[PDB]
Amino acid sequence: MIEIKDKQLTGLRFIDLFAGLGGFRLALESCGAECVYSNEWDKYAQEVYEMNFGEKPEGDITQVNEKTIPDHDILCAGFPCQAFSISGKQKGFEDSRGTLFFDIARIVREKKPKVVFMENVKNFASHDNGNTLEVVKNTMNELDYSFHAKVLNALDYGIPQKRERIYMICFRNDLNIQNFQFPKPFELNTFVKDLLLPDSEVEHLVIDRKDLVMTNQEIEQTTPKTVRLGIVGKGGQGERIYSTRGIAITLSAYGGGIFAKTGGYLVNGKTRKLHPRECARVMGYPDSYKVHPSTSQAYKQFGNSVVINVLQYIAYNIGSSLNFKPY
DNA sequence: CCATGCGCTGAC
DNA sequence: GTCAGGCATGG
Ligand SMILES: Nc1ncnc2c1ncn2[C@@H]1O[C@H](CSCC[C@H](N)C(=O)O)[C@@H](O)[C@H]1O
Repeated sequence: MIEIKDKQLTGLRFIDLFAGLGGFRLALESCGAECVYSNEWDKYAQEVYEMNFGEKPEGDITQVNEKTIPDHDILCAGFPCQAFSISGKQKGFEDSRGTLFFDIARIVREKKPKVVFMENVKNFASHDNGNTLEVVKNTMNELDYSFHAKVLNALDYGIPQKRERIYMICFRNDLNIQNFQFPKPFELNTFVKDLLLPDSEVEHLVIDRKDLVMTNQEIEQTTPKTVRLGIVGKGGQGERIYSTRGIAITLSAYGGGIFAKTGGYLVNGKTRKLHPRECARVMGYPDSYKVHPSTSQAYKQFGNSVVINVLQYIAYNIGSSLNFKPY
């Protein structure tokens, strides 16, 4: 994550729904905002959140009376994406994990925050012939919000990961916000190799498969793209090896393969998974952030999470818009 | 709970 | 054709 000198969101209150690791919290707090409520139902996510922020999020949002939620200015929600991902069944709103947006809508209707700030997978914009996104837009419009949606790739915002997500920013109509812009992409100057731990700290992550097939030469020149170097097995998910001189493939939460959740990388002549701290860095988490004691849960958590830096630029622009109030 | 081989998908 | 992006089942 980056340093934010001008605290655009000072004095504003936010809630952290589907909190996970608290990526939205780190991003908005860096812009000066104050968290007043958090909600997350996974036992291990609750633990890591408490380890980092000192508080246990409330559980199952579907059973929370929306009237009990504190007054707030910005509602944040990176809501579940399994039902919308191209790696899943794409049942969408028909999936029990696919109806959480309607809980967001229920809370917005009651609490009427200035801003609603949501994140999901890129496929959310395409799913069901665009109807899924249109449902969200229309729901927010019906609640008297404007709707701004764009897919952003983390590699365009200083983080070496291909991670294309949809970001949906909504302003209450009475605020007359007409100048919200998504942040402009800029040149990437950091690559996977720049975020790696020393070899001595990751020896246990080395995998030596005799069915490794190298399909492409290692590169010496860094590049802002994924660079496949080889495969093991049949080369499905988690069975693909990439160059550290490129960017990381997207981290996953429920993924498998021998290099599960992180993918495999060529490091000093050997192939290995990423360490959870390398996952944190690939998601823009600061080294001060405390990783969950279970490595399996840590990988799941980072796989579900948000890239802090992207959220910081967006949050800064939300604040920039709210603050422009000429006579 | 933790581990891993898929077996498809959207987008080229 | 290519490549990046959760489910099922094993224990
Ligand atoms: N009914 C529910 N109540 C509370 N949390 C829920 C929920 N259904 C799913 N979730 C949680 O919603 C999260 C979506 S992933 C969100 C990750 C978060 N943005 C971060 O910064 O890490 C998951 O952690 C999942 O456990």
